[PDB]
Amino acid sequence: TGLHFGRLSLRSLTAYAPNLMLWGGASMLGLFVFTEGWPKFQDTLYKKIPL
Amino acid sequence: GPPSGKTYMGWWGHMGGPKQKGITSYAVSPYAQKPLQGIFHNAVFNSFRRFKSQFLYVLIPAGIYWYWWKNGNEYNEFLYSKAGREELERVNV
Amino acid sequence: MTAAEHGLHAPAYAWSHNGPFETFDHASIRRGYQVYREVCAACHSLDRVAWRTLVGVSHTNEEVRNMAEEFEYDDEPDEQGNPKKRPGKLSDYIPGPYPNEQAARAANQGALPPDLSLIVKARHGGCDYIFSLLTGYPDEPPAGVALPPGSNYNPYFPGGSIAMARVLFDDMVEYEDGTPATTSQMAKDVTTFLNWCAEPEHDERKRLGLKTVIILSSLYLLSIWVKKFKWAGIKTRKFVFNPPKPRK
Amino acid sequence: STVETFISSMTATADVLAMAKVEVNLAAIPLGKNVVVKWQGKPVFIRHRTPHEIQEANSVDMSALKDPQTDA
Amino acid sequence: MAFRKSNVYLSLVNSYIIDSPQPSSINYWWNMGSLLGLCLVIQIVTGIFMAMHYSSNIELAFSSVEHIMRDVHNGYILRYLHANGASFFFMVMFMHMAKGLYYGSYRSPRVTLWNVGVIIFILTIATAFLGYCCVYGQMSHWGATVITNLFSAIPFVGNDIVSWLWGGFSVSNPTIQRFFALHYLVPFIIAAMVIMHLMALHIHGSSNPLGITGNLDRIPMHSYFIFKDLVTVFLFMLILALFVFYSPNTLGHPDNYIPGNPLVTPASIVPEWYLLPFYAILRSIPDKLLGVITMFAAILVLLVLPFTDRSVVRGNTFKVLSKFFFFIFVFNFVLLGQIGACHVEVPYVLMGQIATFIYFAYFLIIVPVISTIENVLFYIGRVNK
Amino acid sequence: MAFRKSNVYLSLVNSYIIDSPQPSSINYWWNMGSLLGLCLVIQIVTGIFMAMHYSSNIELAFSSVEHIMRDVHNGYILRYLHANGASFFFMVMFMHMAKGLYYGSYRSPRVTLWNVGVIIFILTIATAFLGYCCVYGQMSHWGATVITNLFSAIPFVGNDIVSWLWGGFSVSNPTIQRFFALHYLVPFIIAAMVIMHLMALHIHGSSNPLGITGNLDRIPMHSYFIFKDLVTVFLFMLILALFVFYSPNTLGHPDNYIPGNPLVTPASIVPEWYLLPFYAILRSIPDKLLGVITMFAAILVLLVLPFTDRSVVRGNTFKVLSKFFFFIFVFNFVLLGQIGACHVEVPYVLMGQIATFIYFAYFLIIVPVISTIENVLFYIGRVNK
Amino acid sequence: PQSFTSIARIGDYILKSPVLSKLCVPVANQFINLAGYKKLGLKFDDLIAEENPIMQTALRRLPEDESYARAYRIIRAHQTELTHHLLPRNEWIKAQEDVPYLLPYILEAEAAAKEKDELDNIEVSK
Ligand SMILES: CCCCCCCCCCC(=O)OC[C@H](COP(=O)(O)OC[C@H](O)COP(=O)(O)OC[C@@H](COC(=O)CC)OC(=O)CCC)OC(=O)CCCCCCCC
Ligand SMILES: CCCCCCCCCCCCCCCCCC(=O)OC[C@H](COP(=O)(O)OCCN)OC(=O)CCCCCCCCCCCCC
Ligand SMILES: CCCCCCCCCCCCCCCCCC(=O)OC[C@H](COP(=O)(O)OCCN)OC(=O)CCCCCCCCCCCCC
Ligand code: HEC
Ligand code: HEC
Ligand code: HEC
Ligand code: HEC
Ligand code: HEC
Ligand SMILES: COc1c(O)c(C)c(C/C=C(\C)CC/C=C(\C)CC/C=C(/C)CC/C=C(\C)CC/C=C(\C)CCC=C(C)C)c(O)c1OC
Ligand SMILES: COc1c(O)c(C)c(C/C=C(\C)CC/C=C(\C)CC/C=C(\C)CC/C=C(\C)CC/C=C(/C)CCC=C(C)C)c(O)c1OC
Ligand SMILES: CCCCCCCCCCCCCCC(=O)O[C@H](COC(=O)CCCCCCCCCCCC)COP(=O)(O)O
Ligand SMILES: CCCCCCCCCCCCCCC(=O)O[C@H](COC(=O)CCCCCCCCCCCC)COP(=O)(O)O
Ligand SMILES: CCCCCCCCCCCCCCCCCC(=O)O[C@H](COC(=O)CCCCCC)COP(=O)(O)OCCN
Ligand SMILES: CCCCCCCCCCCCCCCCCC(=O)O[C@H](COC(=O)CCCCCC)COP(=O)(O)OCCN
Repeated sequence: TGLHFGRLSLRSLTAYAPNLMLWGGASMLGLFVFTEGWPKFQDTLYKKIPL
Repeated sequence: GPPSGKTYMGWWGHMGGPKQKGITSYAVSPYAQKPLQGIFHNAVFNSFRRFKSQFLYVLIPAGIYWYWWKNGNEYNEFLYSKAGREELERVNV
Repeated sequence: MTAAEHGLHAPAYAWSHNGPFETFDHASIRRGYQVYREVCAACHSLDRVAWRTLVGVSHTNEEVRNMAEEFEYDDEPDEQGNPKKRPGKLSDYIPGPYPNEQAARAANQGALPPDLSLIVKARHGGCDYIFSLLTGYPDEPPAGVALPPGSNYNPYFPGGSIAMARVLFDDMVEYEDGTPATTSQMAKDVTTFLNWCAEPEHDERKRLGLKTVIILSSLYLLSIWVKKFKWAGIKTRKFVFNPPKPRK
Repeated sequence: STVETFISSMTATADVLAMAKVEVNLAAIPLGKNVVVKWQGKPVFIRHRTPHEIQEANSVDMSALKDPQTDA
Repeated sequence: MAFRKSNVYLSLVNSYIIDSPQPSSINYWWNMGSLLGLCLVIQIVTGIFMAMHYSSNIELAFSSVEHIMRDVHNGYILRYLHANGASFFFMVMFMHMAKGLYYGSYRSPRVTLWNVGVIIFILTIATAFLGYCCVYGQMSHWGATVITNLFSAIPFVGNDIVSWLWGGFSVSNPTIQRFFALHYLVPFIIAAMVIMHLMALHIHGSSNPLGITGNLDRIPMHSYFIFKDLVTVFLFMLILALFVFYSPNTLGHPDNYIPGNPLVTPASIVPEWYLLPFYAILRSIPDKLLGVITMFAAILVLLVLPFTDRSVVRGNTFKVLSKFFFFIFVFNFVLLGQIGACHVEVPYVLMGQIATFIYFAYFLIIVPVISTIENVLFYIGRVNK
Repeated sequence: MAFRKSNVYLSLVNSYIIDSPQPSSINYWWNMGSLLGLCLVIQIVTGIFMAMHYSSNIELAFSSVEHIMRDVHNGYILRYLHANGASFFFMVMFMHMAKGLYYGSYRSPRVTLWNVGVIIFILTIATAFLGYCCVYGQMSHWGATVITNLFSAIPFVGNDIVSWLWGGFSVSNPTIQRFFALHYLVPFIIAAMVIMHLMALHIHGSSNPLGITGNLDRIPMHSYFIFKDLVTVFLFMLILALFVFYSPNTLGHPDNYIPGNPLVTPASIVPEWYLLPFYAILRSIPDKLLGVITMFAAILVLLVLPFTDRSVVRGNTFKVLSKFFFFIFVFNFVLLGQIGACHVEVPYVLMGQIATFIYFAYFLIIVPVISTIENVLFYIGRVNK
Repeated sequence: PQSFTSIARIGDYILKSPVLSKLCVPVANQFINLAGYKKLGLKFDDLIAEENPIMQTALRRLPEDESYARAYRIIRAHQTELTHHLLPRNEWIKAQEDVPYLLPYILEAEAAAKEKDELDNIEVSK
């Protein structure tokens, strides 16, 4: 009847982690905004139809 | 202004130490006090006490690292001389 | 590195301007300028030393003016835009013998002679290094050293092979004051002159250092007294403790 | 757009991109001459080689090289 | 109430330098903070009065520095105070951080104070490096080249970051101009971080050399620690006046009086004297990327310090083994500086690697293990069973 | 409590821009302060990124400004934002000081706030003048010459003060270099004075456009005045974007694109547009010393303002004659600017003298007399006997 | 950050073993009298840092007379460290007076906080 804790709970960690993956996704969308115009990233950044 | 969190130092009056009772202070004005009466005999014997209790913790690391630096520097100026050039050849390759 | 690439250690010569109170020997600076002008100035620029700094240091006013008027500098052009020259004045700088870098490397077998305005402050050892460099050429290199042709040996240069020639020989210049001008005398004079050229503030720096060290030592001892004074109420403070009545 | 403006203002300017390339003449350098130039803030050694130096270059065994590489 | 308490502006002057309750047992090692403040004011005032005569073009930098040292009245005083005071600024800052490590001022509740201190340390290293590159001597040019190529080690992005830093293709006129602008700018960020540092200090007060509370016997700031700081201010000005007026070019490197030549590399490229342990840490790693990561980790490992000190008493005052290994660490840091000043030669590579390992082992292995052993030794020394 | 209240750093952010109790009746004229803060950040950031490409020699200043406008990527954006934003900085500051005079924010208990505001105004005029002389155009050189000869008017000392300012015998290379150093320096003093200004504001809170207390109905800073300031921030950026991108050189003087020539005097030497009322005040006095004293007294007469407003109600909102004479004063200040832009010709000398007299009479005679008459009129309008 | 239950467990494992006690109790009290907190007139429970809420709790727990004695020992330690001297040999804390007086208050606050954290993170017996 214990738990794996370090003041943060393992239940709490699995409760927040399906949102933390979306936080990583929105941060990658933020980098994809702020890093165009940089011609090194444009080897990857224009592929489908921004060209 | 807003309130702030609990600190561990208050101010003059509510400093936050434990309550104290029956502990009396005694101090004399420095105008009736002779300053630097305790420089002679003090800077000899108290300074030797402060050196004796406290030097060896500084002197052993200084000794270790100075001996290690001196042995390394001596081995450097050995193997970049004419005598140890074949040893420089075998340890540089 | 070995000792050959590092160069031999220049020893501790007892200069007349070492020590925290001794200044330059200005007669030695005057003779060092004479040896500079008659030996070094064929091949070394002195680009950062104006003429006005020698007035009152190693020469008088008219001496510097009549030494500067022997040279030609670029005047502003005339009323038809033609470039013209003018004799020098006190506000100009000491000109180099070479108009650009490529003429220097052409006239000195590729090696560029460094400007000597800061050369005693840009070498480790300093004065001792310059003096041992000048008076350090052997008559013949040690056995087993293959010099590249056109280069010379002295052990004080880092690597051993220098592209300078031994240019201090016995009595190649005459001194104005009649001092016997041997090689070591001329080398000591030019090293003192180059110390002046790198550090023209040296005299005033040491006397303002004397004033500042005296005033700050006096302030430090006075402040030790005032700290021991205003803390005397706190060093001698005493505490006695009779433990209180436990009924309360 | 503001971050692009204030960061791309610190990149290489127009005139330092102008001097990015040098256009040295092949017909002006002689055979037995080395040319040392300051290009792109760096030294560059230029040499017109002879075919015997080519034969000397491409016929040294690779085991005499700590980083072996052919001439072409 | 009094006017120093009721006024809005003088209440800060009051609550910081007049009626601040200080612990009455602090020795002269609690004076390096005031000394760093004085030395920062020295650096800023000499920087302004010397940057009124400085032209930051690459063809006019070294000539303008020599114009300061020759033509400007008392300009040699300004430059010599400025460079030697930067050396004393790092020496007093090293002594201040050693006071922090020794007496346990990093521990709770002063973790914010320690982190703002590490931020000030990084910004000061940046300021000193930029100002040393503003001289544009031989060492200035080639040190700027080596540090920015270290920034080119970053994978997939780094070359464009370095072409952004240089403003070109090598260390050229835009590089020196932007280093002068940044070097004028970053000390005011250091002043703002110092004010934030004083706030994070003032919310809990200073420590004391015993590691117990100091809430019982407080004495004010005014006249007591004012005149104690005045004592060390006059001693600091005395030693600075010695190394400015009698031997100014001792701490510097003589190659910095050669003008900046991109074609001639020096025989030994070495930074100025205080960045040498970090340069040795970076040179000890046989990789560029891991070298840069290890050089920045050698400062972030000061941030991981309050979480590894498992000693239940504050500070190394009353502990034997922690005090001994502290002086092992200090003389190891000096040995890092002296390894970095040497060449890449046998056996200095192996000693640089061992010295870097003992640095990181002190911050990560030695402190928690020795603190745990010292705790258990304090317990079983006095508890009988 | 909350983390924004218990943290040391975030408590200032809280008590200044999150939970600051603002009066809930303040209109958009209480937004110029946030607008001045934004425009100061604009000036500083463009100044840094444009001073990475600026060389401050007298032979290389104008060429480096044109190097910024031609060779630097987006450099025309930087210079045009910088100059036109300095113009908008003075326009928003003039509107802010007019908000101060109108609603009576200078009165007690806000005299410290008003005095720190006048200090910020003097430092900003100094910064704009130094940065305008850093361009070294025709107007820059000759304006620097005229202002420093005005400093030579000081008796028995002034010529040596001016040879100290110039660093020579006329406006030359040391003058432009020290103007660039001082011009880099003084905006950080302005930032420190702005922080002191915010402290002196925060100890009593803002006023309101009614002149009564606002302690009854307070609403927080956050989301309310945050989004109201965001509205005027976007309007300010819109108008700044118009005057930068579509008509950049309107507010400037076209003679400033002629390089600085000490031999050719211009046909009409005029400062940039906002210093023209002060230039007209100084030009209206037929004496050099009294002219300089009158020009500085035209700013110190703002300090003598809270001691002459004898109106017992705060602010000109509910008073007729004070509101009318306030707009007399505002259009008089505009007429001072337009007199100063003209030549020394009949009848502009006589109109400049009358306009200077109406300026000082508003600050010294009109306000106390009209406030006394308005007090007695308010009393006898409602009290019957 | 040692969590006094843990140091008490290790120390009791050392003390209850005869070999480990016979080996490292002379090392222990040699470490104690080389530490030199006795010579300033302090006890070791006067030396534990008290700027965390569990030790602050254990100082509220403490009786009055021991609190006044602890306050006097702290003030005499600050005064003796200020004068850069030591207390005379008659005023040093002896070996018998160095009693772990605050240890049980600290340990019961440790057990209380540990039990609160465990019960704050329990599962349910399904
Ligand atoms: C290198 C460039 C740095 C530039 C910084 C300039 C300031 C240097 C600071 C050095 C320092 O702060 O060390 C402090 C160290 C510890 O102090 P403490 O409180 O434990 O001693 C109490 C004192 O007896 C009270 O005595 P009192 O307070 O009455 O006077 C103290 C002394 C002032 O001296 C100093 O401040 C340090 C030299 O007055 C004199 O009598 C001087 C007689 C000529 O003082 C000592 O007692 C020495 C112990 C060994 C430290 C060696 C340092 C090597 C790095
Ligand atoms: C990247 C992170 C930065 C890390 C910085 C690395 C260290 C930088 C070096 C700066 C030198 C600072 C030395 C350490 C400063 C703290 C020392 C100290 O606190 O002094 C007090 C110490 C013990 O005194 P107590 O406080 O314990 O006395 C209580 C009485 N019962 O008293 C002593 O034990 C003697 C103190 C003597 C100091 C010796 C200094 C040696 C300096 C190096 C010399 C190099 C040449 C070999
Ligand atoms: C050295 C000292 C510096 C001194 C600077 C002197 C002024 C410099 C020029 C700055 C112009 C800014 C003027 C702003 C006037 C203050 C703001 C103001 O008073 O507006 C409110 C006013 C009355 O509003 P109430 O608060 O009385 O509302 C009552 C509700 N029952 O509403 C009104 O009465 C109408 C507001 C109309 C504003 C028009 C702005 C005019 C600008 C003149 C430019 C001229 C160009 C030709
Ligand atoms: C203008 C303001 C200015 C400020 C503020 C300033 N400096 Fe400098 N500093 C300069 C200038 C200009 C130079 C180059 C001229 C010189 O080196 O004499 C310089 C050079 C230096 C140098 C190289 C000195 C030399 O000649 O080798 C160092 C090191 C240095 N600064 C460190 C610092 C530190 C550390 C600080 C503050 C924390 C600081 N500077 C603040 C202007 C400033
Ligand atoms: C480096 C920091 C820097 C700061 C901070 C700064 N400026 Fe400037 N400013 C410059 C430079 C560089 C110039 C000259 C280049 C130019 O004019 O484009 C300049 C020029 C100016 C000019 C003349 C513009 C022109 O081209 O006619 C004005 C007006 C001005 N500044 C006002 C201000 C004001 C007002 C502030 C802040 C309160 C300010 N500056 C802050 C760097 C700065
Ligand atoms: C023959 C022409 C010539 C003359 C005459 C000459 N020099 Fe040199 N000197 C050189 C050259 C070439 C170098 C460059 C050496 C090198 O780069 O390897 C040089 C370098 C030096 C150096 C720097 C050496 C180093 O390793 O850094 C010093 C110092 C020096 N000369 C002093 C003098 C002095 C003093 C005189 C006047 C007595 C003088 N020289 C006259 C050709 C000359
Ligand atoms: C990396 C560590 C560190 C650096 C670097 C640092 N500080 Fe501190 N500072 C501290 C710590 C920790 C304290 C409190 C230590 C204590 O009281 O036990 C402190 C305290 C102070 C104090 C209070 C007096 C004192 O000595 O405790 C002042 C003032 C101060 N710092 C100013 C500065 C200034 C100015 C700088 C440089 C600009 C600086 N500090 C750099 C960590 C640092
Ligand atoms: C000399 C007049 C004056 C000047 C100049 C001035 N201020 Fe103010 N400022 C005031 C007054 C008066 C208030 C109080 C408003 C009131 O009456 O309630 C104020 C209030 C403010 C406020 C609070 C918001 C507001 O609108 O009241 C800010 C923010 C502010 N000032 C910023 C600045 C900044 C930023 C500057 C320039 C950098 C500046 N001020 C210059 C007089 C001035
Ligand atoms: C009365 O109610 C209030 C109120 O209480 C407050 C507080 C405000 C808010 C006040 C302000 C926001 C003004 C604050 C202004 C300052 C604090 C000035 C600080 C300005 C700065 C520019 C800070 C300095 C920072 C820098 C110089 C950093 C720039 C560095 C750069 C760009 C480095 C670039 C280099 C590289 C390599 C990236 C109000 O607007 C307000 O009315 C609603
Ligand atoms: C813990 O208790 C404390 C404590 O609370 C404090 C505050 C201090 C004091 C610490 C400091 C003061 C450090 C803080 C340092 C700063 C905030 C730096 C401030 C410096 C500047 C902002 C730069 C100075 C700028 C000027 C003087 C502007 C004027 C300069 C020039 C060049 C103008 C000249 C131009 C002309 C035309 C004459 C302590 O020492 C201390 O321990 C006792
Ligand atoms: C921002 C720069 C920070 C630098 C840190 C400096 C820390 C020490 C500051 C010393 C200030 C001394 C004021 C004492 C005082 O006013 O006491 C006044 C009067 O004391 C004095 O007159 C002292 C004599 C004059 C000493 C002048 C020292 C100037 C040198 C300063 C060098 C550093 C700037 C109050 O003294 P009282 O309360 O005991 O009566
Ligand atoms: C130091 C420089 C001072 C400049 C003065 C600027 C004054 C206005 C600042 C506006 C900040 C807006 C934050 C509001 C917020 O976070 O609310 C947050 C969320 O609101 C938002 O998401 C706003 C949408 C995004 C707006 C972004 C605006 C950026 C443009 C700023 C341009 C000026 C820098 C809290 O909102 P809530 O409490 O109502 O839930
Ligand atoms: C680098 C600083 C960064 C920010 C930190 C802020 C700390 C600033 C420390 C400044 C200490 C010295 C300031 C002394 C000023 C005290 C005079 C005073 O408060 O009198 C004030 C008036 O102040 C002024 O008019 C001019 C103040 C300009 C200050 C510019 C330096 C009297 O006002 P009073 O408090 O009695 O309120 C009554 C309301 N009628
Ligand atoms: C002249 C004044 C100039 C302006 C200075 C005053 C305004 C400063 C505003 C700063 C706003 C941003 C600061 C927010 C950061 C809050 C994080 C924090 O406080 O956590 C701190 C730790 O902070 C750090 O480690 C480094 C912070 C450096 C900040 C560098 C900008 C922990 O704080 P605390 O002790 O309350 O946490 C207990 C855990 N429950």
